[PDB]
Amino acid sequence: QVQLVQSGAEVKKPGASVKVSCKASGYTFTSYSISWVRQAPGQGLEWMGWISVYNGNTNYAQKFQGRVTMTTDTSTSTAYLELRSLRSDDTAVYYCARDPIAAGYWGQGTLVTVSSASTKGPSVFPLAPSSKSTSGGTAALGCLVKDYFPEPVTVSWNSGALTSGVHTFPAVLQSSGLYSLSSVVTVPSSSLGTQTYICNVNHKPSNTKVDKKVEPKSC
Amino acid sequence: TSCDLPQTHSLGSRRTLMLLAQMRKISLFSCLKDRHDFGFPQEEFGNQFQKAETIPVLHEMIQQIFNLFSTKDSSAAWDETLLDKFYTELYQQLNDLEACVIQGVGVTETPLMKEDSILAVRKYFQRITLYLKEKKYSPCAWEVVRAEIMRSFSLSTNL
Amino acid sequence: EIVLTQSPGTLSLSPGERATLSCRASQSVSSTYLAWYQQKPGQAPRLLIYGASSRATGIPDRFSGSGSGTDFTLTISRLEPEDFAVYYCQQYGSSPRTFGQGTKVEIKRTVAAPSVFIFPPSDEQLKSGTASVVCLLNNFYPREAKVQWKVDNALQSGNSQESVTEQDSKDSTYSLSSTLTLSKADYEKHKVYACEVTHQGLSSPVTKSFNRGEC
Ligand code: NI
Ligand code: NI
Ligand code: NI
Repeated sequence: QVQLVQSGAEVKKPGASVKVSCKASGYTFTSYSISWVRQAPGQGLEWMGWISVYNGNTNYAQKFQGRVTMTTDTSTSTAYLELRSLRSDDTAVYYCARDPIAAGYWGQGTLVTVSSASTKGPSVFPLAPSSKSTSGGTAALGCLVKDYFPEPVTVSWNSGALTSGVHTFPAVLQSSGLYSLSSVVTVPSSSLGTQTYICNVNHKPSNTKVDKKVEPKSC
Repeated sequence: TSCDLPQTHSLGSRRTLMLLAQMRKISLFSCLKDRHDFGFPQEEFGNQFQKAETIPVLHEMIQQIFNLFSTKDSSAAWDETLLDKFYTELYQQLNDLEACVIQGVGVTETPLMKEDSILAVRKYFQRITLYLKEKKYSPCAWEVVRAEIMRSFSLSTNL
Repeated sequence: EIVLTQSPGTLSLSPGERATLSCRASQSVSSTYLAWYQQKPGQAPRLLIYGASSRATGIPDRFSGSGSGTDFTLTISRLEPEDFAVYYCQQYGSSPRTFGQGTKVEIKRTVAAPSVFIFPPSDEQLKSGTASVVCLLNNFYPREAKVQWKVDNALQSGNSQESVTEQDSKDSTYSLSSTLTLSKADYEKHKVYACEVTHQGLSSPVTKSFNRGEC
């Protein structure tokens, strides 16, 4: 099987650089040229440039000309992409894709997160179940995971036991620069007596693991 | 592979015909009158010069050959290992043609965008397809097609 | 530069129906240099069609493509659930390769009114000096829903964010979480907090609301 496997996620401050990489296998590296498509969160694909793995020729989108260099290493069959003087809006999943188009070969993509926010763990506040969150035999409760950087937070319920009624919402980049996210679970409401509900929010980048009980209160 | 020699890239490879050769199984004269005149449009190619107009016509021809020989049927009809070598060669030429285009060599800028010529090649393959369907993809039907593409594709080359 | 403009932005069909995606180039492209991709959440693009018609390997017969000059079309003859995804076209006969802005093909299903819940702030956050109030719309269709925050009947604005889920794999519905955030100083200078949801499948807008101290 042909496969392109790229490097891990990156988080950088503005003005820094990234050298994302993309390793080829299943074919002769030098025989096909590679290009880089980029995709900001919730937006389209954007073609950046193209490199002849064989001869080292390059074409670039004007947008990035003279700020990005693409290079390759034949010995390690790895194509690189350097991106300098990084901006907040370089936040995007970067892909390496292989020619020819008919080949259909792409990589899993590398996520670069450019921001002037600093690594930070999230506050975890309980969304308390009340009458104002009940509805005839079941009630919703949750956890607000607020003001963390960077992504991702992982969130589980009752140390992962009772969990097949959960909905965790996709994070939102606050205007401040920190991310935020809520996890709601709907449970049988009479169970708000016995069943203790704890959400477990783990944010590994800030070494953070918070456990929060969500206690009821009916208005 | 970097379009640094465009004369190379606007031709079809010799390795292509060679692989098609090896792919044969049953004889050629075994399939007596089990063959069509597929009306390939030779007009669309081999003009000594003006191999500027040609790049996209060769591009779609190869994309076509690929699509024809990439079906579940083709996979049944032909050897797994030759087909993989075949796709690699076909892939190479597309990769090479696409190289020239991405660096402003052989970029079609004419009103029709050479589409009339493309449609021609396309109709030629819709018939090849219709033939294999009509002949329930028999060994013969396939051998006729294999020999036909080989003849066809040769017009795009140095021979 | 050759700007591909895709249409519609979102196509809403139920499985079995026929999709017709459109792609339109700011100028003519040779059909040989036009492709189509299908992307699903958290995944790389996936080539459907190359050279304008030709199906990639593994791509099923129900997928077809046509077009020339400036206009091009992908057609999914009989939509399976597998297929609901974002679709992009790409040209690749010229200097910057360009993509269309994409069309979401999402499952159309019967209209479904949302279940609305509101959650007050927690003491822990209040101590910290902020008040976040979370409203929750559970399991609704269509995706279009209006959530208005009302602090003592003042229409709130610019001081909340929301996130919608992806269309659910089981019941094809959506859910939403608007969060209104205020400083403790602001929050305390007002009494009634209301989350007023309004959505196609509701006869009148549903308000959920509470009063401080009373929570
Ligand atoms: Ni910026
Ligand atoms: Ni070349
Ligand atoms: Ni006021």
